[PDB]
Amino acid sequence: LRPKLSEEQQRIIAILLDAHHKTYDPTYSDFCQFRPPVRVNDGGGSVTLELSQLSMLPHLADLVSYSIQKVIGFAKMIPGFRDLTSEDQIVLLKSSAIEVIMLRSNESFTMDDMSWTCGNQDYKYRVSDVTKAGHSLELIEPLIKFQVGLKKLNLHEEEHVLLMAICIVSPDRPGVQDAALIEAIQDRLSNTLQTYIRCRHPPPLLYAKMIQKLADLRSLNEEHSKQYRCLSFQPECSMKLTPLVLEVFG
Ligand SMILES: CCC(CC)(c1ccc(CC[C@H](O)C(C)(C)C)c(C)c1)c1ccc(OC[C@@H](O)CCC(=O)O)c(C)c1
Repeated sequence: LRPKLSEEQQRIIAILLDAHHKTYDPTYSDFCQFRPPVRVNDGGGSVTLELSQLSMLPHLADLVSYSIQKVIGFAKMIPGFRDLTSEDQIVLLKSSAIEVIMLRSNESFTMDDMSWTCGNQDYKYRVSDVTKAGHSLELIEPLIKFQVGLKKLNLHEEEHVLLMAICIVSPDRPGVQDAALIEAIQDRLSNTLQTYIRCRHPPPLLYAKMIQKLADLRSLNEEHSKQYRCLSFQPECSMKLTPLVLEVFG
């Protein structure tokens, strides 16, 4: 059966598209405001050198912090998110932050060269930049695998916004209180997505592939958290971060 999108589901799609359009700048016009990228000699990707310099960390922390602000803005516009308690809203935002960042970064990701192209060459990010921020291959390899896999799905903007919203409003996050209300909000979103795929996505399993991407995001989140922990041990690392990054990850 291919039921039609209800007027409510059409309203949800319109709200989420409008939310993304208001919170995502496809021109990357604010990037010149961040602390500048620094790309030092590190041809070998030396762990000792990367930790001593953390050359790309001030820029990447400003980029992530900026992205988190946009995610907070987007989440506030998800139908039903404001009905949740502010304690639950915060638990959901903190727990999903890195996952939504990985999802939203897909829009600038390019399979042409496996980079995130954000305007000029200074804002063309690669694997080597994440290593320059003190991260290891245990995070980077699955991260690129994820970007390619997601890119290959060729999601409609409607599916992309629905996927980010479903990611945020997850009832299975540690510390949530009203899991039942969260699940009801997510089910409303999930039903919209499944109905949308069946009636709007032309052929040539997409919903199941999008659900697997959410499971892939949990693993990446766990790996990122382990790496953030190592990075936090580096003396004076907090100066290279932001108050928002320190709260979300620390
Ligand atoms: C450079 C790659 C990547 C990929 C997800 C990234 C960047 C940095 C890191 C280290 C993070 C560190 O562990 C800590 C927490 C700061 C300490 C990692 C692991 C991946 C990245 C690329 C582009 C990005 O955004 C482009 C657009 O979407 C931005 C506009 C908008 O979102 O609205 C963002 C957000 C991130």
